[PDB]
Amino acid sequence: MKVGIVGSGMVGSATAYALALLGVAREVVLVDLDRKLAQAHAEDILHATPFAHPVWVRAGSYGDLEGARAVVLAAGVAQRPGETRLQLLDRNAQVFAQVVPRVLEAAPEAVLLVATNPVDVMTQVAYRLSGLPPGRVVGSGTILDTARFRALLAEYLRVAPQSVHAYVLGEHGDSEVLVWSSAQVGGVPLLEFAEARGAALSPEDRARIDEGVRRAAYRIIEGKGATYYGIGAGLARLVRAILTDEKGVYTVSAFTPEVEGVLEVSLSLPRILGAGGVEGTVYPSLSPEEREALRRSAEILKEAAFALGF
Amino acid sequence: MKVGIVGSGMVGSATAYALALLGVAREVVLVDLDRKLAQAHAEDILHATPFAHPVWVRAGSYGDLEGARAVVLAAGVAQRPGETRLQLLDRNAQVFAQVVPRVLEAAPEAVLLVATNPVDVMTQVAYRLSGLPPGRVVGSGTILDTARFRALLAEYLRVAPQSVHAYVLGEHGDSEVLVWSSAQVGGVPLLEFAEARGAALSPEDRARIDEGVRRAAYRIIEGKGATYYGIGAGLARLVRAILTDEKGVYTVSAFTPEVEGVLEVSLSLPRILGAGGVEGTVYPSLSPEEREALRRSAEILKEAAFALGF
Amino acid sequence: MKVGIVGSGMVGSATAYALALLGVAREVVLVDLDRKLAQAHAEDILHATPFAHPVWVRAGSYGDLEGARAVVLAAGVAQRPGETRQLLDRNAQVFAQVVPRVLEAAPEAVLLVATNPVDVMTQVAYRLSGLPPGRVVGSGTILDTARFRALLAEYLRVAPQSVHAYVLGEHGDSEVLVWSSAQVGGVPLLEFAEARGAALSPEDRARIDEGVRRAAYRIIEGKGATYYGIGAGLARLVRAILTDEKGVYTVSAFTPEVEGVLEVSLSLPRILGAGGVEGTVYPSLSPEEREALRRSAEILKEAAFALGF
Amino acid sequence: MKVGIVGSGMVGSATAYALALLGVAREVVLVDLDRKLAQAHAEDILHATPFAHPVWVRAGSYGDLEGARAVVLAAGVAQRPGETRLLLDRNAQVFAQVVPRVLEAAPEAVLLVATNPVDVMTQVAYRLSGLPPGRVVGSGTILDTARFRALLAEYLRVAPQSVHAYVLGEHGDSEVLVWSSAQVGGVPLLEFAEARGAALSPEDRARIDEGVRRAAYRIIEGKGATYYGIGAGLARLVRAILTDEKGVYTVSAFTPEVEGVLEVSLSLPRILGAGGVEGTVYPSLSPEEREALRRSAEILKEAAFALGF
Repeated sequence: MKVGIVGSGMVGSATAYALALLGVAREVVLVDLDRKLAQAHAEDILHATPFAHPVWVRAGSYGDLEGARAVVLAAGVAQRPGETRLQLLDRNAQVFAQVVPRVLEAAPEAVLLVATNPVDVMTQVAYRLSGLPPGRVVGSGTILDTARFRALLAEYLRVAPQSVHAYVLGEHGDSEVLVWSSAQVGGVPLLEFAEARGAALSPEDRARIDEGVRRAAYRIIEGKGATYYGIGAGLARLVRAILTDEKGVYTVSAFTPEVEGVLEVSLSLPRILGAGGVEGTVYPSLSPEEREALRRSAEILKEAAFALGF
Repeated sequence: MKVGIVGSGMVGSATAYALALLGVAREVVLVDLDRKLAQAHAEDILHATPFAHPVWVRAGSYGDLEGARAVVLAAGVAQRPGETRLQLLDRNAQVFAQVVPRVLEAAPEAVLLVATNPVDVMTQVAYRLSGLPPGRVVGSGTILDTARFRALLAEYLRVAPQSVHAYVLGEHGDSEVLVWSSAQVGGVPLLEFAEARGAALSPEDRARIDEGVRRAAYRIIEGKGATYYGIGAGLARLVRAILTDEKGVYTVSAFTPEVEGVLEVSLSLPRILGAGGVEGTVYPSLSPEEREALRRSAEILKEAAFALGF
Repeated sequence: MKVGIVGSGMVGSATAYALALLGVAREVVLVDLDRKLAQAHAEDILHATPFAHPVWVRAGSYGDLEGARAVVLAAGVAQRPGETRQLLDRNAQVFAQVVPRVLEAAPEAVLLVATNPVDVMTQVAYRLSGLPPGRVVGSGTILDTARFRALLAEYLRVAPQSVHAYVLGEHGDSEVLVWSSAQVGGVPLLEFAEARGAALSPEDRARIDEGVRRAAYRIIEGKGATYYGIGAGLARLVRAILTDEKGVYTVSAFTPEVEGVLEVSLSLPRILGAGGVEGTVYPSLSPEEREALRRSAEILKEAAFALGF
Repeated sequence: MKVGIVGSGMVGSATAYALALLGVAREVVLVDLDRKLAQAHAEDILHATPFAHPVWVRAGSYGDLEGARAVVLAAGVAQRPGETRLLLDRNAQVFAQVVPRVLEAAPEAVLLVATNPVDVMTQVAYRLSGLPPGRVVGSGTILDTARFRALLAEYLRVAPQSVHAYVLGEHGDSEVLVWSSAQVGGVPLLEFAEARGAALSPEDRARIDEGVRRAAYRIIEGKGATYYGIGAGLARLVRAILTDEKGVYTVSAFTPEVEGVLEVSLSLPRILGAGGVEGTVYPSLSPEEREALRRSAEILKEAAFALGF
């Protein structure tokens, strides 16, 4: 039960903390070029373990990823003046070019878990770089978005979120697609459910659920500079799924052969997440309207990972 | 966070066990006419707590149910030589008429959790007797049956059961309705997801599974006398949701204004379960054969109750 | 993370349940000659799982014990019309069959002896297994030590997990509550009580002694046997074994010498991990608690010697 | 079951995070002047909660602290023109306004002090609260005690849970270690060591001493401050309070007499409960350890009244 995290910044350390507090893995290994930093986060998290579960948290190099069943790639970040946005992506793809092969040299049988933004394009980058089957490279995707979509719905409907079977699709960016038509609470369609519960989802208060799912990420960044604690626990959950061979269903990003006519693009979709990564993809019922939001999204993403040449 | 269980039999005391090992509630009071049987089970369970979570588990009287936010009714006088089932049934309901008003006097705010068999007719007996709102008396109903249904589907589809969104409605018994038609996994019709995996789900495969959930409770009985560990845990999980104001949907048995033309009847439907009992009930999408099977079930149950005097 | 349990009776099955609700083991195999019995309990405990943790509970043959890292021994037989100490002879008769067959399938496993009386039965299992003594372990006196600390924590207004005091010797009448080396906060027990406005009069001490000894009594009468208790503590001992805890529990195991008494299984504070008990921690007894433990060891030994062990 | 955290810094939020992942609490309220920063931490953490336990996490004014059993006092940073003084100067002018503003909303709460220099800031909190001295509680040397045990455990090959040893006094350079009253499974440490083979060398003790004292060194070197470890430590104290655990933890609290030093606050082994520390235990010592404690104590008193407390 060993997990590696390349990139010992806020996202990766939060993940390590999440893993260690949730007692999911028995060994988390932090790897960063800032071996000093890697070491501080690791030793800090380790000092937490006496007050949680016994998990051996430690910093290392690529060679100590040996045996790790899943390795979280959260190793992007850079400067932000000054330089443009497609230029930050250009230099993060450079890092994957440097980090991917090296991680595969140590943990070839591991599941790659991309967590560097833009999640989806980087996931694409990592898949083609890795030379692995498509189901082994997995991006965080819209798992935090799906949870927010459910959280807002669960608030509006006055029920538990675990009981709101709905999803966010495609991009983890301002082009995601909220699934309403096939959504479901209690065996009844979601839009239908919200009438007996005396609270019809008007196109108004249901387009604000949209720019609430789309804007959640920003209110944080604009408020404290970065986003970490949330994606960290979500990563730790995906890692738990992989480690336990649970075969849960998550809206994570992965290389997709065909989706809405767009070929060879990576985007979120309901995936069965087990010890071999995605074991199967599910294609939810999509109202003719949302299907449009999917391809439009699935085409943005694809023509993104082309400027990059991927 | 205080929990009462009336009827310290197996099912009674196993619910106390699962409650204490899962560390669900902070205080568990066991009440029985056999004062020493309650005092014995509670002493045993308490010796277990230093090897789990800390729970104050004790045996008391009705007054000690004070401030319990939930009381599980699992009486059931033991059948007598020369007494027919029919007589024992009328006799059990007279223990309920003694129990119910007495617990509700100690904990006028408690949610009633009906365990005794038959659970649908006993849930109706409690409701009539409580003078409480309809959602304040819940019976275990079909939880284990919906679990087992989801589990066999999970074993079959190679997917996490938490991901199989399928319910079992109606009587906890031979007229239970496996609803295949609206069942989803990952936002796709259960039946259609079957080809999105191992080539389909035949009406024989389908019958095999039906038998699977139906014959389930009996094999245990025809092996060790009674089932109680499975129920105990399941029971303990509803009391969690109740204690924690979870508002999550379970297939539990409660009193329903109308189902398929049959009026004022207690059977299981997917319901929102929270701090005040069921807080909503979902009427899940049904096919012709399913609607009918539900009605035959709804009427079977109505008559049972009606003959009994409720 | 596989666990065996031979004896799908009330103790063995309670153990299975406790394991499932606590999520230690990933797989729990119940083995009993009443195949339907084992089947029933397993199936029952299976249904409990979706409401706690995923652990595959099943029933099987000695064969299916392959790769178990601990096998709980809770076998035993029917009391039978008019018998007594020869129910005790008949139980050792059972271990004679159980023990080789359990090790034949899972040779690396730690044996967790549960069939009462734990001490005498832990003796016979050890002497049957031919293993190193640390690999045959009795449920022992863990429930009592737990209960000693428990009541102690009420009468002291502190946390059970902060009272370090032990019960030793037999799991029964001759058990030794160790009052001397008992400490809380590192500091000595009766000091701490006298600094908490809670000095323990001897009558207080007696009250708590009875509370530890007759706890079997009071349950047994009003319900028949005990199982819910022992089951969880057994579950916790399996936790330590699977996880290589090297934690200190007062379990029963074969001791070369105890206060001059030779080759007797009683409870001492022991270091439990993946190989069974891997160290003894022998606490400062008083002169009074020492001659006490001697008699405990003396009694257990004659007990075993009478049986042929 | 409501926790408030005044100061949405890294320690403030790491603690909120730990609370929410460990399911300690049903509601955590982050309170900070940088309302938009406290808000951003609340939302980021909220988004974590689908993947762990249902905990409500939100930022709010002091007023939103109502009915919270524990408020965590974690303000400031740790490097501005003057190091004790100032910040410790400017930080107790924050405690000057934060402490009564907090009780104006949650007057029934236990104050958990997280702000450095923790032992002094706890005294400041106590003096400012006008509460029973047991209700203001400093984080103290909980992480140092842990590190002391995790090392002895490592060496002695036993579970840390079973190394009953402590780290007293001022949390920092001069933190005396209870090397002599340390026990393991009842029996005292040095004796238990000869037993497990690993006899406990003088040079051995030295290594582990620096190991405890220089514990944060590499963390601070790598990133300037610690927060993950203490966040979890805080979360563990909050749980002890929220549950009335009455367990024993080496925490800082106003003490009337220590080693001859009048009215001062520093870490000692305490019974932490629903209403803060509800007892204190003098562990046995040594002529070396005692003098160590004493001068360490009066360092603090000649820092506290050297500031008016």
